[PDB]
Amino acid sequence: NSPHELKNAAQRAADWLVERQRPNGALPSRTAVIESCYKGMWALHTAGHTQAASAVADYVTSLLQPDGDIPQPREERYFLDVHYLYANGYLTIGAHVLGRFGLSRKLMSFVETMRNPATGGFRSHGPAIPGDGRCDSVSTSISGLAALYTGRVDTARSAADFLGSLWVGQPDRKNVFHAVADASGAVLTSDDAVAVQVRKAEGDWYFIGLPAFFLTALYEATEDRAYLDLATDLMTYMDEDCDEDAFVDSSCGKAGVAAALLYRLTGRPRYREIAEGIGTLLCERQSPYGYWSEEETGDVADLFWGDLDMTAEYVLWLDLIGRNLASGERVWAGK
Amino acid sequence: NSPHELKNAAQRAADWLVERQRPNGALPSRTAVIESCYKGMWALHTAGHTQAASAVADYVTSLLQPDGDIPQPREERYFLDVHYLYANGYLTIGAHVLGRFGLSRKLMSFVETMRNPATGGFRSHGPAIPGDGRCDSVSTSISGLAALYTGRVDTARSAADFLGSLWVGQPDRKNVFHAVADASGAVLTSDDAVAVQVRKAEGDWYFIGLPAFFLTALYEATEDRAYLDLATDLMTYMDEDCDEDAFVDSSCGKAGVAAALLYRLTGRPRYREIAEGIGTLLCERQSPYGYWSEEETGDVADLFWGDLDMTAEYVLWLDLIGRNLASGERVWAG
Repeated sequence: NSPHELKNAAQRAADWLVERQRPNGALPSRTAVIESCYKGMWALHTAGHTQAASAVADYVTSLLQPDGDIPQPREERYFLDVHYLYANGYLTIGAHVLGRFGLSRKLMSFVETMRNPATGGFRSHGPAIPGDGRCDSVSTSISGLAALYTGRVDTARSAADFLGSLWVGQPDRKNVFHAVADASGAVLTSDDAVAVQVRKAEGDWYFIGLPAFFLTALYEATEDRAYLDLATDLMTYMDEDCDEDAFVDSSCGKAGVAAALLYRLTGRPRYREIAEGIGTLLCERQSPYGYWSEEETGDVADLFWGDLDMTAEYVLWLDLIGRNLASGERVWAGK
Repeated sequence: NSPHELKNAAQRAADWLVERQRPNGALPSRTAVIESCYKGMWALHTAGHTQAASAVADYVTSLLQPDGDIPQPREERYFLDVHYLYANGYLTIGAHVLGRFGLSRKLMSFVETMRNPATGGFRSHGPAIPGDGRCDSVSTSISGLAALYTGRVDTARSAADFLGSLWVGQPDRKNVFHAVADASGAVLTSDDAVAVQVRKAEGDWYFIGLPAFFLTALYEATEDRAYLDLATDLMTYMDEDCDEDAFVDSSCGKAGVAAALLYRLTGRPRYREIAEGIGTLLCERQSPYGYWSEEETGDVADLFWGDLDMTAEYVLWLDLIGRNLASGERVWAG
């Protein structure tokens, strides 16, 4: 599959979302929750649907609290005490690229209140959510990326320090990737902490792919070779040590974008194969109507919140893979 | 007409630009200069043509100097010693929204070196270009917008300080808007400086509209009332004191975006009138072939650099006006 066809698949899903966008700007979710449209602003903006993206911004602004958070509506536990800031991250990036500087500043300011200044990580649970102050690789990676987009590179650099200490302190990485560390920085190995079975096809690969993507973007922002080495170390960790599911499961989109980005930066052919093989897989899973779903195949007017979030998510990654694959070809053709 | 038609008109020109893009990412310009595609990254990104916008980013990157500037290829006088940073400003914004953080950081860093720390304005003439250290409203506004997009809010605020001092220091604003200040920060009334004939229909209105756009965006970022009042003061200054050409001239696009953004922020219907009239007028002037041009009317495969920049510019403003008019209705029409 070529970058042109990856983009065509993203444009079809974007057209599907815009055609069924609610009058208040919310995306057609069967449950009114923030976890169903938190990627909506960024995804629809890269697809050219700026009026639909601005509509999501109006819906998101109506949910904003004076402290800069959107604690409600939230139902999924993973957006409560696993990676609470996962929604806030995309909301910050989407608002900032749209020019909603007031929305992005307020969102990014609350995200900074959840940063652990000792470790550089971000708290896994939101305010008034019971927790122990643990920090995970997903909340930290998406917060560092939001800091990159909002121009707060010290926050992003601090986020990479948490990812570097988390990768170094893995107790046995060949079997389990522990993506959580406690408030003091010790890698959390308890049963209630998120752990990726790297030798099993059980998903949760975005706990490793998102760090690889953020660190690759931070390297491009800074050209600090430590961020590139850690990004390539995680890409090698997923390509050779991890299960084949790491590049097949629905959560493999972050690893595909990191591979496409790394291809444009380094020019290595293997990173092109990873991005091409992932973008091809996502194009085949797409329903004929445009959306993506685990079980739905009908000409529906709405989707389960997870299917809608995945639909907007694949608009982003397919666009991001395609523009980096195409740019990487022009840059490294004969050079 | 409607926010949709404004968006459809922008998509037509964006498809036209992508249709004739050169393999190196450069836009179809008759002369290969940076002033023919500096708006390309931002305009094509907002139109969904991310692969073509990224191709422009590859072309711009190959022209990037170690200091973060693109001094060549340049030829037009206005991009040399009138507002040299006009190209650099759109390059920084377009690179940052695309995620080219290394390209945006290097461009924003050179722009900061062009800042006058004593006044907040940005030097009008680039390095090795003869000049007297003057700073204009266009260079200061677009550099402040780039600082806004790159998160350097202190630089953006310092740009608004220069614009406020330039507005207060006007010795005769009823007939002329001196858009240039000297190195010391005083309004420059020299005959060779940029001065808009305000009571006359003689263009150059973007020396006022772009400050109004930047200040409105800085108000949204900070909600500091001083940035709003100065933006409405410039909007009122353009609406009543200035000639009708302030909203009819080809350089009225920046004022149209400022009006649409002010309409979403304040809800006052006159701002929707100004933006809807400019957006409608821009669709009227669009050549049914897709591009914009002052004279050309054929099925050409390339454009004069001034028309190619106008084509990318109107893709940006029509999209910005359309999505700020549509969002303002949802917020205020209830």
